[PDB]
Amino acid sequence: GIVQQQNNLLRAIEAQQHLLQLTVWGIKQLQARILSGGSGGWMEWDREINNYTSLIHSLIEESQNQQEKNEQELLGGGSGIVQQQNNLLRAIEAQQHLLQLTVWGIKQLQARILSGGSGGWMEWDREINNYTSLIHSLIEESQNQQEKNEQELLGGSGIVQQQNNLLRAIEAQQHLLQLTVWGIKQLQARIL
Amino acid sequence: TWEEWDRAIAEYARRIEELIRAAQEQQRKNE
Repeated sequence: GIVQQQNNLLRAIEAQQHLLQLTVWGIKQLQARILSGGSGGWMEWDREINNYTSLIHSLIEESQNQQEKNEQELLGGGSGIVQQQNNLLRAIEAQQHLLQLTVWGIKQLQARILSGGSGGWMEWDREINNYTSLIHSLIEESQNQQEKNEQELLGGSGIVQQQNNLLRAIEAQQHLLQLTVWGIKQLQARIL
Repeated sequence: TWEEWDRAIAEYARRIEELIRAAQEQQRKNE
């Protein structure tokens, strides 16, 4: 069932990307109300959002292609499955960069208009720190497992373990994403 | 817009949590 599972992980990544684009929209609404110009790092933010967004689209497109290729070869192919794992990992890392950019943006806006000491903000800040550490450690573990599986291409269990790694990284990203949505709603309700 | 944003989000956030249902109950199987 690895190929099918890879499809579900790819679909989760795509839906997380849409969700991320929505949060980026919300942040831009808020930035237009709170900030003046483009200093404090905002000019760069805008460009980097766009850079990682086009990178992620491109990784999703590559992953789709590999996914179709793997599905056409099910009856024959460890290397296609290992390759797809690399694609999913790269997409997850690019999404993590985007996520860190939205976290930075929410933190800059929050500091202008609200105390960081109340209304759920202290807990928000710890949870962001915790899930950021967790996601980084899962990405590093996925990178190590990916190198091991690639080392074993020269002709099972490493593959299953990497499926678990990817899934757990996607889960932790979803939690980070639900924290960013909460942050945005608190700011929206305050200042719009 | 913010209420029909809030539609879009909870109804992707539906899709994802219930993909992550599926993926985890494949990963049951894998072990």
